[PDB]
Amino acid sequence: ELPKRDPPPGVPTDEMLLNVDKMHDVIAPAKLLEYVHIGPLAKDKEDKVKKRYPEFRLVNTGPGGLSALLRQSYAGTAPNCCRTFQRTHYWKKDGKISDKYEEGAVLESCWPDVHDTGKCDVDLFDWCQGDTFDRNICHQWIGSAFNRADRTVEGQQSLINLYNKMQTLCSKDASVPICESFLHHLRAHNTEDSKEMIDYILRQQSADFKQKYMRCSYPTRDKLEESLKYAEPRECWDPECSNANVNFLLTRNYNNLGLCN
Amino acid sequence: YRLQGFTNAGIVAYKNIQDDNIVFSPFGYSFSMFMSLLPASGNTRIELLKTMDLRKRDLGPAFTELISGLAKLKTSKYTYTDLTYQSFVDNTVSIKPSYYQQYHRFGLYRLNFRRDAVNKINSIVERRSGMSNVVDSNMLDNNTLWAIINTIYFKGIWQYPFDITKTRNASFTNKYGTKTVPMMNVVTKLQGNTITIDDEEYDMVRLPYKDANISMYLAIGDNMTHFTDSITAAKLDYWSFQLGNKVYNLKLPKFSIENKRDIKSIAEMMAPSMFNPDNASFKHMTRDPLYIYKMFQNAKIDVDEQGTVAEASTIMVATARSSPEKLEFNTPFVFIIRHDITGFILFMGKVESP
Amino acid sequence: TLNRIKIAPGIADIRDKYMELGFNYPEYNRAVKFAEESYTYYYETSPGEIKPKFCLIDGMSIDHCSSFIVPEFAKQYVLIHGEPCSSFKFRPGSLIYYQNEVTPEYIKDLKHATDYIASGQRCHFIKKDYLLGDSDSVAKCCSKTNTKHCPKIFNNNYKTEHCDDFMTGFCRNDPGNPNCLEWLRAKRKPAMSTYSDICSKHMDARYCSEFIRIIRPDYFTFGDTALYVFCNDHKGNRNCWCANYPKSNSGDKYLGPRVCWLHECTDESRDRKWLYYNQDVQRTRC
Amino acid sequence: TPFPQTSKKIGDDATLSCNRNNTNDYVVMSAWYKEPNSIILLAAKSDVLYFDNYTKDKISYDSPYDDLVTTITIKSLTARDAGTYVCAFFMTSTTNDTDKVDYEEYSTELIVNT
Ligand SMILES: *[C@@H]1O[C@H](CO)[C@@H](O[C@@H]2O[C@H](CO)[C@@H](O[C@@H]3O[C@H](CO[C@H]4O[C@H](CO)[C@@H](O)[C@H](O)[C@@H]4O)[C@@H](O)[C@H](O)[C@@H]3O)[C@H](O)[C@H]2NC(C)=O)[C@H](O)[C@H]1NC(C)=O
Ligand SMILES: *[C@@H]1O[C@H](CO[C@@H]2O[C@@H](C)[C@@H](O)[C@@H](O)[C@@H]2O)[C@@H](O[C@@H]2O[C@H](CO)[C@@H](O[C@@H]3O[C@H](CO)[C@@H](O)[C@H](O)[C@@H]3O)[C@H](O)[C@H]2NC(C)=O)[C@H](O)[C@H]1NC(C)=O
Ligand SMILES: *[C@@H]1O[C@H](CO)[C@@H](O[C@@H]2O[C@H](CO)[C@@H](O)[C@H](O)[C@H]2NC(C)=O)[C@H](O)[C@H]1NC(C)=O
Ligand SMILES: *[C@@H]1O[C@H](CO)[C@@H](O)[C@H](O)[C@H]1NC(C)=O
Repeated sequence: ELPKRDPPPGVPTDEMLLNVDKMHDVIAPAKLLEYVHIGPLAKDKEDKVKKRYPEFRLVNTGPGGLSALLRQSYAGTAPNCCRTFQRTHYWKKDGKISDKYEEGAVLESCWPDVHDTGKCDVDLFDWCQGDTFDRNICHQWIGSAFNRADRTVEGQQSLINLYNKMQTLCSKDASVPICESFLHHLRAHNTEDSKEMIDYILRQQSADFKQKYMRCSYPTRDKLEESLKYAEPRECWDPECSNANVNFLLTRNYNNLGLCN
Repeated sequence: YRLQGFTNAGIVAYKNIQDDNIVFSPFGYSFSMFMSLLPASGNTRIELLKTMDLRKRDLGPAFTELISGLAKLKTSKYTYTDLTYQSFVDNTVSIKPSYYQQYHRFGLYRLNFRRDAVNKINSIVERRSGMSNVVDSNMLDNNTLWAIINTIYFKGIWQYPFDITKTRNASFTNKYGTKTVPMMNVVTKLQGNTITIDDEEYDMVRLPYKDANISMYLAIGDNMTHFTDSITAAKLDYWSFQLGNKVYNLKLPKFSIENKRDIKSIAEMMAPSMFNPDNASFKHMTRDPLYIYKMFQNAKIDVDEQGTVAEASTIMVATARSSPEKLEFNTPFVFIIRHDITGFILFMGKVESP
Repeated sequence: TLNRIKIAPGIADIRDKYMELGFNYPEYNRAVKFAEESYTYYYETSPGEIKPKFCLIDGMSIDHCSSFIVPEFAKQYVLIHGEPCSSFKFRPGSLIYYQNEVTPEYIKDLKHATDYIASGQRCHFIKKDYLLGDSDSVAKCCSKTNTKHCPKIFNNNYKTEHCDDFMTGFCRNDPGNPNCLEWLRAKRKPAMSTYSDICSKHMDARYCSEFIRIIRPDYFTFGDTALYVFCNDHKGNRNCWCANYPKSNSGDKYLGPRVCWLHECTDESRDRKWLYYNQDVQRTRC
Repeated sequence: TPFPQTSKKIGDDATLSCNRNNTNDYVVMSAWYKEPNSIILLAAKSDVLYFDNYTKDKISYDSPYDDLVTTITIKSLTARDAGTYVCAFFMTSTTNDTDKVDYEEYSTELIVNT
């Protein structure tokens, strides 16, 4: 009294033979508001999947617990993310960060090119000011000086604020290594004529800087007259300033004094 | 969340048409009735919710169904159905701020009907769709403060192309001395059977369109006013179910029909308050008493050896011209254009050639 | 209850069928249009979607309607919620089309009366890209060893950031892969840092020449840092000693215009990877 | 202008999304327009309707499963495509049987330049 028909046997595809566990090199690298797919999940494990991924929110994609993880945030802390360009993401475990997955470690990713969006200019300025400056990172941190193509209201404001904030320190004392990398990058980083620190505080500096950080470029009166005498024996760095590296040279004094072929 | 009553309203509107050369678009009439629910309120809203079987809770899921059906209808380039809608409200009418914030992008436009009330409407319709001369100078007056326009376009290339060969037919029944209509004959595998509606034989065959879940169902029989009166969505579904595949030698005419129809009564029995100035409570649009005078449908259908091109325009206006009511023809066949998945019926009518 | 359990096959399609379900009362007799599935879907029902006439009953595995798709074709289709389906429990997988006298109100009434009808939802499959859910495969197809069965988000010639983290370590293991250079061409900070570290540890390989060629016009800092670090460990190198840390005199002089007059080296530049920006761009005009 | 102002470059797939404040009410309609009047696309559940001259090739709809968020991704950005995008939610209340609808409109500035 009933025409019965057993359903055909089910062939499971890749879309269902998954578990979020043992899937961590796919979940971690992702962008905002993208539905990267994980397999079916029970209601009990969902909380765990939520705890491991704070920037991600579980969305019920389909039946049988078919869910995806939607990224709505980038919880990247400054003293860990921008301190190392390598770290696209890190993992917290027992209060310590690591670059390798572990059971129970909480994922924390980073904004794409976070140094191009200026999230870290406040903290990186106060971290490696001295005694911990890294010739790798805080030297590449000034690569944004000509790579900031954010074109955003917040980003441009952050860039200008960083410029002025670090110009204060490079005005107080140039001998800071970060300022040294700054005058290294200042050759053509901002168009070709945007450099005037020559006349603000570097116009009148200490006498020791005459003998320690600007030898034949910022001379005394007798040495000022001697420098222009003959045919450039003191112009550029021939006589003794050649031994001193080209670290802190006034930009106007750079093209003018240092032009020896 | 169904549109069965939505299509049945247009089917009923087609049933009450008393003519022999009929070309009607149930989809356009149903679209006008269904989407006049947004400005409707109170009595007219319940009348428009009763004409199509849609309870108050089901309002909104029915709109998802309608928009999904429209998207499914626009799923191919060889065949497609375009549905457009425009509204025109007098500047002296102060539409509600919420209504403007909600549905002003869905065809609302402002203009006073005292000066240049027709050419601007025609230009707007020709801009947003492919219909021209849709509004004539005698269709809007100074009293009128509201106009509504709905447009349907169907283009379907035959899945099985119709071979072009020399064949013609002649008729001698009545109303004409001698008339010759072009004919064609093709041999192909198609789904067509011999079914009885109510102790009456009928040969019905389905012609499909390429890359489309749409079909044209042709029924031939002796007394087909009976067939017209026996049209429902269920009956058409049953006929499609029963009609099966076999080799057919089909002979068909390359007919072209134009039609203009007054819908006032046949759209009026179930919605008396939508046309009465003393009961048209269209409060979601405006506080002032605004009512609807008359409505008219213009339809064109062309069946060729490569496909079908159909156009329809439903107009809510003050008054308009009249059309002939007695065009008698013999041995016709009923055509119905139906999307198999959505269940919509786009065009139906009768021919004169065979 | 149910007295007429008549079935009616579809002449148009064997899948579409009718049931002339008669019951105890003349009020309850319905021509229910129900359609089963016997096809295997190697094609698309609608553009970008597959809707088998099978619809899962609430309380059934998702696998049953994943079978109606060929496994090769079903590698991209994800199953989501569909419109609610009413089914026949005695013949699971049934899809009761709502038409004419039969309505979801009547369907609910019949479900309340007896167990001939089961709820569910229509199997709606949408085509996204391939799905990459195993840790070995994301390492595999981003490295282009098997350019198959993985999403274009991991297989766009590194146009996105989806497989930078793993390939940082992958290129640390072996910079000789041309796909590693293709990834480096994407101009991303993790690639910048990993290649800077690799060059600092090993600049002798030719993998660094193309790297410095790629990055120099845009980013100076990574190349300069790698050049500074590498020369410190290998000071006596026959090629490092130009314009770098190990010059003849004390400290490291000749960093700038002093390189303009240099002739013994930095004139016919064998490899611009031993020099900073100042030693090359200003050099050309000198 | 509390609404976010997103900026992208030509050729990058710009993603614009909205979250409805009233998640309890049934969603009948998702809409994406460009000011002042043009309608870019319409969405009902998993089905998408295209108005004017717009196709899935130009602007897509990558939120078919989620209802709490409506999302559009635009590929091959053009300065013409740069503009202010309006994103509209139409809900109706399915708890009781009333005639009041819920409408939620959110603007978003998409700035594209070299
Ligand atoms: C709506 O109607 C549409 C009509 O075009 C349907 O979409 C198309 O459906 C076809 C299959 O019906 C899809 O698949 C293509 O079809 C043929 C395969 O047939 C060939 O091979 C078989 C043997 O395997 C043979 O019997 C035939 O004679 C053919 O030689 C090939 O062209 C392709 O390989 C492909 O499989 C089309 O892709 C599809 N067109 C689209 C999506 O644009 C659609 O299914 C209908 N919707 C329904 C029924 O719900
Ligand atoms: C085509 O068929 C229609 C409808 O079919 C008719 O009605 C069925 C119920 C059966 O009786 C069938 O055998 C019959 O063909 C015909 O229209 C119908 O015609 C009949 C007969 O004249 C009309 O009945 C009359 O109706 C009124 C009362 O309602 C009185 O004049 C008479 O007492 C008689 O009952 C019937 O109303 C009418 N239906 C309509 C017009 O909708 C149609 O005539 C036929 N065509 C041809 C050319 O034969
Ligand atoms: C968005 O939704 C929130 C949450 O419901 C609304 O905030 C509450 O709104 C109610 C309205 O009756 C007030 O009574 C509450 O005091 C509000 N709470 C808070 C914390 O603000 C909010 O008004 C909604 N609209 C917007 C524009 O945010
Ligand atoms: C909707 O109807 C329900 C019926 O239970 C009622 O509780 C609720 O208050 C109603 N809401 C409004 C806004 O009227």
